[PDB]
Amino acid sequence: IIKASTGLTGLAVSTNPHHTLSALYGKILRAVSKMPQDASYRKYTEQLVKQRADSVAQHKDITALEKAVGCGQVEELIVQAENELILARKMLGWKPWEKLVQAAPAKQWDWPPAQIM
Amino acid sequence: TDGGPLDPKTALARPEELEQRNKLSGKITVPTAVNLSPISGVPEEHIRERRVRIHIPPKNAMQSGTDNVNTWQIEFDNRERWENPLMGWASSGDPLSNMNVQFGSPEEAITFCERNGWRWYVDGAAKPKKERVKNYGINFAWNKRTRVSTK
Amino acid sequence: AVQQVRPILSVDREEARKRALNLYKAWYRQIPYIVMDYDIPMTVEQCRDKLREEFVKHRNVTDIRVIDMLVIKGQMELKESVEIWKQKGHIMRYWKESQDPKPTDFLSKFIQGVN
Amino acid sequence: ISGKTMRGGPRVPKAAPYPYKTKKYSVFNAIFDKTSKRFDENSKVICVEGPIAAGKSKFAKELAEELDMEYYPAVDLDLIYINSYGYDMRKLDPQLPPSCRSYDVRNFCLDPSHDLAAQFQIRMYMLRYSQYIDALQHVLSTGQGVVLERSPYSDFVFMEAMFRQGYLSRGARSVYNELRQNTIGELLKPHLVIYLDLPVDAVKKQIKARNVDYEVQSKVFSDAYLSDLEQLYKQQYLKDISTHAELLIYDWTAGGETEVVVEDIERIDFNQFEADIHNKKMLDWRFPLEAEWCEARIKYCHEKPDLMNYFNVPRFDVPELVRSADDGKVWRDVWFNAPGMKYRPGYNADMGDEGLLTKTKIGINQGI
Ligand SMILES: Nc1nc2c(ncn2[C@H]2C[C@H](O)[C@@H](COP(=O)(O)OP(=O)(O)OP(=O)(O)O)O2)c(=O)[nH]1
Repeated sequence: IIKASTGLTGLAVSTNPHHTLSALYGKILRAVSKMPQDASYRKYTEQLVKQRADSVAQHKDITALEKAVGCGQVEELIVQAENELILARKMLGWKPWEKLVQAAPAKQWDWPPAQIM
Repeated sequence: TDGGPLDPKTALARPEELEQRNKLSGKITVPTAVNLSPISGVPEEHIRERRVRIHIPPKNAMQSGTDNVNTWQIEFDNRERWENPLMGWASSGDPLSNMNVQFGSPEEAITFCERNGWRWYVDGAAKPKKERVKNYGINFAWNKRTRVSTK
Repeated sequence: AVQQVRPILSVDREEARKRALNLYKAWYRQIPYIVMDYDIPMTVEQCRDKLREEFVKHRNVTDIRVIDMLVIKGQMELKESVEIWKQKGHIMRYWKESQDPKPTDFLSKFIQGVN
Repeated sequence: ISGKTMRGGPRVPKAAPYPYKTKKYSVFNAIFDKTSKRFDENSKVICVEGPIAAGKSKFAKELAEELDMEYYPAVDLDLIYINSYGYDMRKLDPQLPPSCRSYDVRNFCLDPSHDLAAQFQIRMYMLRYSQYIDALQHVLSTGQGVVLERSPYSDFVFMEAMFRQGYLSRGARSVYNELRQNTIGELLKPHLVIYLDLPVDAVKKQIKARNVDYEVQSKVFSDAYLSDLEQLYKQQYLKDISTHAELLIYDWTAGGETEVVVEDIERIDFNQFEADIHNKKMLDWRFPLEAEWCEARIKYCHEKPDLMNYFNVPRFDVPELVRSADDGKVWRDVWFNAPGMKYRPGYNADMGDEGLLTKTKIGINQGI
């Protein structure tokens, strides 16, 4: 029981998608555990990856996992988890949870711009 | 931090490269008066010869609307136009004669002209509003010269 | 006054001066390969004199961001001259070989035309 | 390189492993047995790396256990001071001349400014060479990859660290550079390298995590020396290897866990370097024909005395690496008359070997 092709070039089929997804989800938890608790991105990522990890651990079949997650095929789930792992590695250094780095200049976001007011 | 794989172009870089990236990520102190004439690509003759007028545009006297008055604008000095000898059109060698640039306040246009290095001048300031009283009872008055003879 | 902005490739004036001198060195090396390849009627010494005049008319600027923008644009023209990326009609544009010169005295400007 | 968990169990070989320690592989043996019938995704050379104290042995053993690879620890000088019979030759130093005495790692730590320490560094490179072919005999002949605690490529940084600290002269540096230019070009660069990045102070803290006496009462483990190794590694060696091997740098200030290090390996696509035949990544390990695979296996199995005899270069201008002729004869008549090395290690009657009257077998790639 294996998929013949994904119908989508550049991504071959995965031999063990469940362990790859679980390892990427554990690495996302390890990257997000260094974030401060007051940051909303940590809570949102923890809720997402906990729901996805429960979906992976609850379902042993591949197409049942793809239906239960509902996002897409499981190789694209691996791609999404890798992208969110790269994001969770980067946002520790980008430091998003603080205040505004630059205040709003005067008449910067006014449309139409030529008025006296 | 994270216990994953480190970035190889930051760990293996020399200390001079780490100092070079951190200095460009900072903020330098510059004067706010910046001349950008060699950057804008304008020829130098138009820089030293043209005069720029900052003005509020004139209201059309045949029309009561003032929506087109509500902005300031930059316009350039009118050079020579001529008639081409073939067919009779209005040829012009002035590339900047057709450009009106809209602005909100004369201070913004003055700072823009100081940025681009133009020789600027303001034709007139903002028009003050005079309080004029208008009501219908003045038209029909007793021992007054303002009694209207129409209607 | 005072303003805190992001820099372009240099923090102070000394690095921008070093980049301008690097432009002068690279343009000096690129001129004899420009002359022998582009089929232009300009001697190598005339090309170096024109390069000197192009630097002289930009000696007057003082702001480091303006200087570094000029360095970036000069590096773009250098990269468009190392690879050929151009024709002989655009190389001679620095000399302005087709424009007849105009007089500067007020009497000749009065006689010729209102400009 | 798939681990133990994604494979579903222990690794199965693609073919029968060749007895490379017992049967000699030569040109006439290359017809019946072919090299590339055993190779798979797990048949890659992984070299773990790092500073003086970084927990390389336990992490490399766990990486060998999880990836189903052969573990090769870092070579020390107990491989030649203790022979095959267990007799340590460090007890022969009263009879030996002082220029021919035993000099090991603790002798470097107690006496850094000694002359033979330079010899010791050269000796260590030979020992690393003596395992690297033993690495490349294992990958090519059996088809199972190896993990190396340190590499022969990773040993010139130690030479330059002794040189900048003043423990070596210009002559010993020139000699070791000449042996490196003579010898390193015959080796194949490893597939993957793992560098355990650590600060200069924390390694010193890890020295206090080891509590061995000769590394805490010594002088070499200072602030400038470990910074010299860190600078040498991260500015020359890893940048030279990353044009061939997929470099993985981890921070190991904490204890760490080997499972995430395993799980970063399967995210690497090793087939993206096979699109270009002139790619610098995996250049030494690609072979277009089966005969080139057998050519490399013949070079690394039947020509290990060739690569060990490439070290025979003459350098006599240095006075640290030249043994005196009277001291050489005294060293020969003490060292080769010692128990355990009077003869070849198979045929020694003084250590209880029996049946010597009918025995005519010798070891393949064996030091005489
Ligand atoms: N002089 C000299 N000493 C060396 C060389 N290579 C290793 N050592 C010495 C320095 C230290 O005393 C000791 C540390 O060995 P390693 O750095 O290979 O790691 P170690 O044996 O501590 O294993 P570990 O990383 O803790 O698992 O070995 C070398 O090329 N020259």
